[PDB]
Amino acid sequence: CRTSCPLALASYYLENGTTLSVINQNLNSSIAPYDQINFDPILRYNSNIKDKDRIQMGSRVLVPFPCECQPGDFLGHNFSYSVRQEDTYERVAISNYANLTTMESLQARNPFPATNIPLSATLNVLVNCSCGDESVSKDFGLFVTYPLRPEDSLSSIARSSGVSADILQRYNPGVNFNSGNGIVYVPGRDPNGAFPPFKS
Ligand SMILES: *[C@@H]1O[C@H](CO)[C@@H](O[C@@H]2O[C@H](CO)[C@@H](O[C@@H]3O[C@H](CO[C@@H]4O[C@H](CO)[C@@H](O)[C@H](O)[C@@H]4O)[C@@H](O)[C@H](O[C@H]4O[C@H](CO)[C@@H](O)[C@H](O)[C@@H]4O)[C@@H]3O)[C@H](O)[C@H]2NC(C)=O)[C@H](O)[C@H]1NC(C)=O
Ligand SMILES: CC(=O)N[C@@H]1[C@@H](O)[C@H](O[C@@H]2O[C@H](CO)[C@@H](O[C@@H]3O[C@H](CO)[C@@H](O[C@@H]4O[C@H](CO)[C@@H](O)[C@H](O)[C@H]4NC(C)=O)[C@H](O)[C@H]3NC(C)=O)[C@H](O)[C@H]2NC(C)=O)[C@@H](CO)O[C@H]1O
Ligand SMILES: *[C@@H]1O[C@H](CO)[C@@H](O[C@@H]2O[C@H](CO)[C@@H](O)[C@H](O)[C@H]2NC(C)=O)[C@H](O)[C@H]1NC(C)=O
Ligand SMILES: *[C@@H]1O[C@H](CO)[C@@H](O[C@@H]2O[C@H](CO)[C@@H](O)[C@H](O)[C@H]2NC(C)=O)[C@H](O)[C@H]1NC(C)=O
Ligand SMILES: *[C@@H]1O[C@H](CO)[C@@H](O[C@@H]2O[C@H](CO)[C@@H](O)[C@H](O)[C@H]2NC(C)=O)[C@H](O)[C@H]1NC(C)=O
Repeated sequence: CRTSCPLALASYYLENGTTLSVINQNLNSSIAPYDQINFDPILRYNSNIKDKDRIQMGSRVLVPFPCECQPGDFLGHNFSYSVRQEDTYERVAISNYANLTTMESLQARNPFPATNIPLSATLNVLVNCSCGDESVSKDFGLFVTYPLRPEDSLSSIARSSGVSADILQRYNPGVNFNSGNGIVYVPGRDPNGAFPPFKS
């Protein structure tokens, strides 16, 4: 890959009861190790969360994760997911991983037929990321993998992210931010609120 970076952030939208523990379990990694006790690696990136044990539906939780060159020369990370009763590839993508992955991607990279994913199977779950693009800007080197929802628009994301609309669009060329689906990459902040710069 032409770029590299020490981490990316995943934007996980909260609905139907999701808890911080489930997020940390599903998105467990070396960068956010799940031990059920210490959620600091996640909470550092979400200073808005008042109570880690009662999180608020309708908000998004930012989760740090490793961003690695994948075969095929693109950036992403393989999470691991332990299958539970009634899980399906569709549900795992749209609910368990909050559209950070797709059902097609899960089906392609796991060997279980859709109608018989065994209990306690592990799935390999790919979530893509970005380390930035020097030709767009030197100012950003940390990116949020952001699944779009019907309520988002380019102006609404520019407003909340603190990044100009033109810059967001250039990082995501040709992509309609009002389309209500798919992902865009949005520059993100360190735990102290600063944007880490691009690093070649
Ligand atoms: C994320 O998780 C996925 C799935 O587990 C991993 O995918 C595996 O990646 C490895 C490479 O690191 C794959 O092994 C390599 O297979 C090569 C053959 O592949 C082409 O694949 C395309 C489609 O993807 C096909 O169309 C072609 O027909 C080919 O098959 C093979 O050439 C290669 O050989 C070499 O490298 C190894 C070292 O890894 C040497 O030991 C060896 O001598 C040789 O030079 C590999 O065997 C593997 O097949 C993938 N597994 C699956 C299930 O797809 C990613 O690697 C994970 N990401 C990270 C960062 O680890
Ligand atoms: C892409 C996509 O998401 N497609 C959806 C389909 O996946 C979905 O079909 C349902 O898929 C699930 C997941 O594979 C499937 O559930 C599995 O069912 C088998 C039984 O057939 C279970 O295996 C048994 O478990 C018991 C223990 O509980 C064992 O005692 C027994 O030996 C096992 N049987 C066999 C033969 O191995 C799996 O445990 C179970 N997996 C999970 C994770 O629950 C459903 O059966 C599928 N249902 C149908 C109707 O095919 C489909 C649902 O409509 O929707 C698609 O969109
Ligand atoms: C979360 O994911 C990490 C990274 O894959 C897992 O890391 C392993 O942890 C054990 C025990 O500490 C080590 O011996 C292994 O070497 C680690 N593996 C790797 C590849 O780094 C960790 O186990 C995961 N946690 C859970 C609960 O699954
Ligand atoms: C992931 O995207 C899916 C598809 O848009 C979302 O599910 C849809 O949600 C709408 C309301 O937002 C429902 O009317 C549809 O029935 C849902 N479609 C499907 C396929 O179930 C889903 O909410 C998104 N996940 C998250 C966590 O935001
Ligand atoms: C992560 O990015 C890769 C590379 O763009 C995507 O892989 C492409 O996916 C499409 C649609 O399924 C396939 O037609 C291509 O064959 C894939 N290309 C390569 C190089 O593998 C992948 O879909 C993205 N992953 C997710 C979960 O969005």
